[PDB]
Amino acid sequence: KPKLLNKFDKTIKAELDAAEKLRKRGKIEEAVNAFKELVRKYPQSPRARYGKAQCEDDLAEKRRSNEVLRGAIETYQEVASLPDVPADLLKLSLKRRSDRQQFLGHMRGSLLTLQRLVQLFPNDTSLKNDLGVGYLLIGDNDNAKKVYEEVLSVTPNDGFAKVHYGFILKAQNKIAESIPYLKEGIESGDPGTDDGRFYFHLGDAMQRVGNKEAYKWYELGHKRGHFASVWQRSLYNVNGLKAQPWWTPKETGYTELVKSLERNWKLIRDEGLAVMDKAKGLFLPEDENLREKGDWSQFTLWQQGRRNENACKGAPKTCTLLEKFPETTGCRRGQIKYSIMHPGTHVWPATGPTNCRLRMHLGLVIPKEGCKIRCANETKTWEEGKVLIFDDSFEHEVWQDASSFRLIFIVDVWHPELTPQQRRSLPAI
Amino acid sequence: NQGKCKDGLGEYTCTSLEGF
Ligand SMILES: O=C(O)CNC(=O)C(=O)O
Ligand SMILES: [Mn+2]
Repeated sequence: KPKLLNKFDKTIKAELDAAEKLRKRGKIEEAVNAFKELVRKYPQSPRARYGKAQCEDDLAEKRRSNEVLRGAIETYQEVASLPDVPADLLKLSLKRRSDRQQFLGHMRGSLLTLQRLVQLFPNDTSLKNDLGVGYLLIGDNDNAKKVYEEVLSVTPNDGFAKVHYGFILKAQNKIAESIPYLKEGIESGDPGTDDGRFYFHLGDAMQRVGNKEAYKWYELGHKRGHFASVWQRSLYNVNGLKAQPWWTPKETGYTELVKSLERNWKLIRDEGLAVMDKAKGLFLPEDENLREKGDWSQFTLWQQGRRNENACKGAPKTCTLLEKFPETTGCRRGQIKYSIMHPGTHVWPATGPTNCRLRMHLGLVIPKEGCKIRCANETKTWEEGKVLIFDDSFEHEVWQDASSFRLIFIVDVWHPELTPQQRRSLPAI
Repeated sequence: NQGKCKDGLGEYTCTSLEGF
């Protein structure tokens, strides 16, 4: 039972209980007024101030209002600014502040709250774990790694710290090293470890080192509801979408797009080659640690449904052609990009992040031998001026062992069963 | 996460949250 009342708040516990009763009975408007009255009457009261914040929080949920929730976030801070705040209340108030900041996407704000929490409570390992998450959410992997190293130095069997440390190691390409942390962390069963991200990356790391137990973890991640299937391991999904590794144009319904790509393929090719020849810096190396070896770069025209204007200067006719197809130019969970791969390249088996897109590949310069792509259990080759269509949320793998370069054009489309409102509302990836 | 999940799933989170 948390101790939320300081000495003075115990003397007004009756008033505080009455207001909290209104709030828990669901009479949130009355509760807000009751706690506002307690705050004006007892301006230093931490329990009254916390009640005001919790009422605003509840109101925000009732109205699904981010504005009301921002109000609550400020009142939770006010609580911590008052005199003589009981430790349990201080911790609850600032924790909920950080949690609602994260819910709103204020990740830098959440991080600052979490840093303050760890200063105020230096022996709370769970708060350190939460701080590490804060760092991860702003992209500060170096500081996250230090936090989890500290956690493990004091509580070496903490499963949450183990899985997050392994995640960080894996992301740094420390594949072998990451495996024991990911595995031990998932096996710990500790809260926060039963997370698709850790199954996904444990299996990927094992595949990379040749350890055959990878699909054991894929099956268990499936059994625990993280993956639609053992083959399809995307983690940002709309459930229910038709799932198959390979699609025909008519199955997708995007027949006009496929026809435009194939009928105009030489123009698309020639713009890509001109960029290779005189603007090669527009092609950026693949930067998601997906390769075993080899050279692979991409020249991106659209990402997250936004045209790259400078890029489109390099492929102006191709970009004009594509503007007629919002199913791709507005695909905020895919890209439109040229992709060049050179001999000696092997892309590790891997999965895209979302089942909400399908990926078209138009062949532009395809050596007669040496290039192929596997998706799930079917392996195919490209052809110049022909489109292949696969669902990259299924595990897929690519090889380039020709004697010259291989150029394709990649056009992501919205999964065809997604409705217009889904296409408008789904968070971009 | 200051990096995006384009082809893979390598970031801790792939989306930016917007509340309700
Ligand atoms: O081979 C290429 O250039 C790209 N292949 C892929 O793994 C993909 O499109 O997801
Ligand atoms: Mn891929």
